[PDB]
Amino acid sequence: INYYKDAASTSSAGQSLSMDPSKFTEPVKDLMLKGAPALN
Amino acid sequence: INYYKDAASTSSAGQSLSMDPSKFTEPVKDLMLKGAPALN
Amino acid sequence: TKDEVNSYLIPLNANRQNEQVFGTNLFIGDGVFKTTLLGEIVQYYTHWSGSLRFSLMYT
Amino acid sequence: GYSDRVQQITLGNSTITTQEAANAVVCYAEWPEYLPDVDASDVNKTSKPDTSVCRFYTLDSKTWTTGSKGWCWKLPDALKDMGVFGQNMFFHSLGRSGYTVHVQCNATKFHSGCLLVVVIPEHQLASHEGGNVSVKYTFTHPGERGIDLSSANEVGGPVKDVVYNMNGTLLGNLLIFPHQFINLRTNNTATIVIPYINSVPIDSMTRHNNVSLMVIPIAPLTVPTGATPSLPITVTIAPMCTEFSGIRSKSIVPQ
Amino acid sequence: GYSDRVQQITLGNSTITTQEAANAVVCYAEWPEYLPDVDASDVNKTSKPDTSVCRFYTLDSKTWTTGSKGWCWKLPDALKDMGVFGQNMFFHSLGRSGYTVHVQCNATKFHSGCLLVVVIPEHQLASHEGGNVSVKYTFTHPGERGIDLSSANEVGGPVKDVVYNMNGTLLGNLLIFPHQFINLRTNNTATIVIPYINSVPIDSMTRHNNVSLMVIPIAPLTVPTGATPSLPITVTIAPMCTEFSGIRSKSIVPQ
Amino acid sequence: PDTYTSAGFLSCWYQTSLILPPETTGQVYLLSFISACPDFKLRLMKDTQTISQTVALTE
Amino acid sequence: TVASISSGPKHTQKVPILTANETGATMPVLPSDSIETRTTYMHFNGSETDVECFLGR
Amino acid sequence: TVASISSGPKHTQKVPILTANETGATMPVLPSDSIETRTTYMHFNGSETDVECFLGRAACVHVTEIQNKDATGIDNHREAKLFNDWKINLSSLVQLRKKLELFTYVRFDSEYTILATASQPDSANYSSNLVVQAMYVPPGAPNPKEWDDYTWQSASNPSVFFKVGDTSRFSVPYVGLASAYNCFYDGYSHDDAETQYGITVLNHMGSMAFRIVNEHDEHKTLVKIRVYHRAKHVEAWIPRAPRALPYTSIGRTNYPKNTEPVIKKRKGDIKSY
Ligand SMILES: Cc1cc(CCCOc2c(Cl)cc(C3=NCCO3)cc2Cl)on1
Repeated sequence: INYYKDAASTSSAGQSLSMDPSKFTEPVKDLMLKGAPALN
Repeated sequence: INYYKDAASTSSAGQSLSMDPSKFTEPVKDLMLKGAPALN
Repeated sequence: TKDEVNSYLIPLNANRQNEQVFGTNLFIGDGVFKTTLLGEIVQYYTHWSGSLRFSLMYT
Repeated sequence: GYSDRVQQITLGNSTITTQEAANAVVCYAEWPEYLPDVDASDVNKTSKPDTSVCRFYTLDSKTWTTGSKGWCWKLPDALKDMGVFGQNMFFHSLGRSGYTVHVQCNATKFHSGCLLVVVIPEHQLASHEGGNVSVKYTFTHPGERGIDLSSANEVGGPVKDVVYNMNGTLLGNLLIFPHQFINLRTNNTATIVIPYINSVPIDSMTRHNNVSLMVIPIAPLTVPTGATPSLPITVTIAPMCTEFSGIRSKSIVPQ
Repeated sequence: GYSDRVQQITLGNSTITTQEAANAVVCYAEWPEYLPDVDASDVNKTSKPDTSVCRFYTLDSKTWTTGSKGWCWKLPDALKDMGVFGQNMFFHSLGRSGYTVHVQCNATKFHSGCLLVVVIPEHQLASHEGGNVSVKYTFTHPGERGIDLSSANEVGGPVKDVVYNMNGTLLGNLLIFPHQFINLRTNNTATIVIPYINSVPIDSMTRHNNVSLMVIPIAPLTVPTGATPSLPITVTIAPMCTEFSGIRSKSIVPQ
Repeated sequence: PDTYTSAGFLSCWYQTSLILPPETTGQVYLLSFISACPDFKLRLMKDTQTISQTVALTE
Repeated sequence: TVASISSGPKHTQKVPILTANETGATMPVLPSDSIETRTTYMHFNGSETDVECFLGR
Repeated sequence: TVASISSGPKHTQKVPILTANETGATMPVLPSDSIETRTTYMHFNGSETDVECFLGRAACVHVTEIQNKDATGIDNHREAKLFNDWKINLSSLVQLRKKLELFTYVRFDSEYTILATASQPDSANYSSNLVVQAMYVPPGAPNPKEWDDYTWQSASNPSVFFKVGDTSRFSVPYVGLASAYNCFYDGYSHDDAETQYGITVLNHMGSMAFRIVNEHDEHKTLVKIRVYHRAKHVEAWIPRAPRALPYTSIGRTNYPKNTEPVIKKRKGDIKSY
């Protein structure tokens, strides 16, 4: 129950439960498959 | 939920969301169209 | 040097060519703008965004 | 017979071929794109010179020697004088751009050495004076020359200490930024595609640089016996999806 | 309440209003348009800076006095230094453009005078020397200053005799070219839209001017009694549908 | 007024020049107005530097 | 809501920027009447300028 | 969810453990690519590492102090701490600072808690009960000159009145100019040759001003204000390398000269355990 009118006044947000490290761990242009050779 | 009986005791009103500047910006008797000459 | 009806009047000179009529920065909360209704209301808020309409009427 | 290894990038009227690449990085897995209306604020129609600005400019070459500490360029600064890209830059109030960065360094199968090529969004430098000394404008706008981390402290300039990234963080952790290594034994180029990254939809190109490109020797250069002890490093960079807006008189900037 | 008389032209980030126009001429009844593929030859994709080059540049003002003979500007020369239009010009090998020309001269209902405003495609000037003396480059590239037909013959310059149009034809017949009069009693501006007219699809912007704009007093200026005896004439011109192609190093031209 | 946040300048020049009819003389004036376009946004209310006081008023 | 619509070159007999202020009106002129604009949205409602809000603290 | 699958002997032409780090990727290698594993489940979600959780607890961001005393003959209230201010900023204290600077841009609503406690360091008959007044002077607002000015009227300025010893709490929407707060800014206000450098030029959101409403009693009372800040509704972009050297200034990245080696030297060889 929100007792207040504005959105800033609500409690903390709830877990992204998004999670996708590939923008950080695999930003390569041509896709690399694990097990296939790195450099062909 | 109002806890009180009288109307003065309720919280602030809620946004007019009315908004019509023409009584102030265009109080002319004969309607002016933008693009048409001001004085004919 | 003292407020006068005359500071509302931008003068124009006949026969000058190429020259400059007036100049101002656009700090709507200060300077020329500051006493205008726009300037005067803007001052009740911290941030502004939007387009301004500046018009000149010739007399 | 496609290898990760050979590549061609054609952009505008200029083409680059590498026969010894190591894939390419696209920052944060996003490719440069123009500014959508839903994200727009300034009401001005923007100018998109296209092929006259989105081509490859090769900056002047550096020389890696056994004593090198590393070099740093800022964008869009490094290009402030390249062809029509630069003119547009000084002439509009606002502009926006992504880039393709291609760093080149070839040697032979007897050399060793490894450079880190990294792009740091919003690289705010530190004053070597400490306290709250600022870093003057000119110092953070070296132009095509870039900053040479093995040059001496100057007054009003930034600190040039490598193991601290010019900001109080350790060299070792720069790997959290989009980056690629050039290991003479593997690699001969590094290519990074940079999407436009800012907290505003479009900004000024002269008062704010939005990425520093940094090339840092990490495993020292080691040449074969009686080889000349140095290799040149060349940086070629191409603006991509550039847009300029708010045209007028032409900025005048310090120094 | 639309009159032939009042008009607004908005082009790029610049707008012109006239409250005393006399219609507008569109050369040969054609409006500027880009270069179609069917007409193309150079294989290069062209650059269309759009709003950064297609805006209104106001050249410096002239002064019509009772002794004036007339002035002449060449295009694209007159604009060789205006903003990004000019940069593009020196930086590409080829370019192409149409223009909107707006000539301004206001007075009062007591003045008299009438100017001819005409656009001449391929206005090859004559040497005042006669014979086969040429007219040097600099002389036919006056820039924003234009040529002042009441200035003196100079060496290597063109002839400036008005009743011969600077080429061996009579002033009276200039009316076969797109033109408009400014008659103080009627008119206060002249506007002509110029489509790109050439025998090749795109050309060099520096070695060849494709139109001369000419403003010539024909009925002498006559001011009311004890009025100052002169009026300024201002020329504002806007490139329209401009395209540049074959970008490179940046032309260096005489003088 | 703030730098980072600054908005530009506004200037005005003779394009050709003012010309007065006979029997007329001197300066003419322009009046200038300012208002906001429908575009405009103002936010984060605060107190105006345009009014202050040193003791409470009385009747 | 659009804050600005897209608008391009104009060469008309219809001039929205010339008016007669003597009439007492403020004609609703916009950026797109005198320069070439691109679409942009308002993203804003004018909530905090409502008179209830202005006098309500 | 499985944390590890079962995997047995391998004799392949397909080697997942050989890679080329020069590419910039961190290949997702697992225990089961190089040893024989058994199934095990995760039993865990990663709840407490969510950025909302990481930045979502109150941190002390500021400690100031004001006193209640007779202002008679004080020529400079501000200077007597008859009332203080704090040109708002979250770079002051470094505990919360390091956490925030793990990201480049950050966007969130703030919840402030303000604790005020009183001290009476010299002989008093009693402890008085004071009421504090915290008012946020938005930039371009009349700055309190005195302690009972006309500014304190704060008729358009959000202000809160609470008792010393007690706590005040509220929340503020994200009042950033841009789409997010810039944790770092490699630019200037304008193209000047002497203009400052950093964010200290970007983060100019006025200051908060405190004061004691109560007049003065016979003794003097020191009131010390602690402001706590909790981010709610957090959004963070572009991770960066953590801060290694100590901080010297609000808003610049500068570290102190002749600082000490931050990497611990081995007591022994590279070979040492
Ligand atoms: C980063 C960052 C975040 C902030 C906070 C902005 C200022 O927020 C406040 C506002 Cl809008 C109001 C009040 C306040 N109103 C009544 C009492 O306090 C206090 C603060 Cl810190 O500043 N830098």
